[PDB]
Amino acid sequence: LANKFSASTVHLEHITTALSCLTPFGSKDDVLIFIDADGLSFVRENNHVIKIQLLLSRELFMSYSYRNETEDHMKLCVKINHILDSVSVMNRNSDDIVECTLSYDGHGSPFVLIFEDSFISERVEYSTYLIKDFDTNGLELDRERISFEAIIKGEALHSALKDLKEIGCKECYVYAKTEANDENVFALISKSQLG
Amino acid sequence: MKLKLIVNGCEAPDDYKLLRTTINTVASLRKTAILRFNSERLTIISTPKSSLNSSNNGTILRGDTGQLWCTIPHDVFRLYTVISARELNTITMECNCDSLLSVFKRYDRVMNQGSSSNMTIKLQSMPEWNPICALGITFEEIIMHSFKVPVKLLFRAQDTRIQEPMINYIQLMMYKLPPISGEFGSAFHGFIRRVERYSNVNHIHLMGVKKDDVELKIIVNELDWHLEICWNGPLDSVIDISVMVEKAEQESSSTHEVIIRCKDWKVCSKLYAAFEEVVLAISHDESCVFHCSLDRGSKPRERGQIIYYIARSKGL
Repeated sequence: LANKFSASTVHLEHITTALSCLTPFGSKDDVLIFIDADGLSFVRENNHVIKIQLLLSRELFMSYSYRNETEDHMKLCVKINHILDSVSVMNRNSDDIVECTLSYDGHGSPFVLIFEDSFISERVEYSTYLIKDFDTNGLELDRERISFEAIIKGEALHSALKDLKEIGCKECYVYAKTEANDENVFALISKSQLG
Repeated sequence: MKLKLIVNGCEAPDDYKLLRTTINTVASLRKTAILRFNSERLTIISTPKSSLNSSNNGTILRGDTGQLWCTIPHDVFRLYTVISARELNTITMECNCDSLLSVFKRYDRVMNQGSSSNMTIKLQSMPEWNPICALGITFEEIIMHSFKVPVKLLFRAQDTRIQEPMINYIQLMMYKLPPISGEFGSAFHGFIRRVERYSNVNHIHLMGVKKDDVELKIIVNELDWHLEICWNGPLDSVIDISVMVEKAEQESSSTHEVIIRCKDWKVCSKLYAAFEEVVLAISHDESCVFHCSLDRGSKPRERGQIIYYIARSKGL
């Protein structure tokens, strides 16, 4: 395509999964989209205290073209509510959608999303906004001063988070300790109405 | 003023379906409908310029400008006795749509039950009450069910003021819609009704662009995000204080666009679902015409026609 960025895929699960993951950061706020040859990233921040970055690499798309030359990456800002409503209305017939294409033509142009079916194509253009002065890179891990590291199975952590949510947890404490004989202790301690 | 008509649904079901669709459309469009019984065909009109309809002031209050015209050849009725001393033995009347719709619904129920009787329609002078007469309708039910409907006859002067809208054919782009019974019929039916998924959308922008050699798009700009719905399947093109409306200059010689109301589009979708041969005509920034044609042959017979004219809801 003639656009500066154009990526098309046949797996609609990735997009809806990304929106689902971004939802907990607020149904009505801004989302930053970073585009580069490596891939496309969604970034959200809350209260200057928490940040989420979800990456979609080239491999996830059956076609991926990034023709920009002046800049190695492109930054834009959109409203999450617009995308959420548009996708919810367009994704009602999820069984029939066969292709999804994202496109962008640089600063001053909208972010274009096209759902292509067998005979019907729906094209939506999202207006873009100036990016806030706050830098997403500000909140980052100091790779040279790690206090501790741990690897956990997704299912167990998700179950623990569910349990904490169901008891109305108000404060959380991550406790990590190591001893000899390969003894390890990782725990989550919750302060809630239960105590 | 003898208007003896016999209607049978077991013979030529296409004509009965056409009549049912016509009455349903006129009932859903306006409260009252005009019936013109000529020596050759019956014309059913739903227009805001009628004496009864104009009593609602629809045009000024809600912009009810669309006009529905339906033609039924005399061959539809088993018996067609229409004798008059007017031009071409024409008799004009105005009737209420709800009563006719209820009577036809009862007839449909009786037919579905298993009866194969015929409906006799005549004009009668009711002594109970532009004199007002009654439409005596009767039919057997395997019991002689008879119902009467008020009707108001019209004069020649009143009749002549109701004239079918015409369009500038030379400045008019027509598209032959895919047949509903075809493999693409379901796809086009879904494409037409797609915009209904957005409740808050009131106006839709229809666009037609050359280069199956043309394409049709529905644009919605009432939402927080611009929306375009495109049809990529096959689609063939057929080859006082009053002032004229202002027309925006066409972007190109091969693009025709018009903005219309969503209700008119729903009516067009229903009409498209009803019939097989449908043509959509656009007069750029002027109007949209939905023409449903039913073809029957024996010496080809008369073609059943339903033409719905929709004026633009907004300027371009």
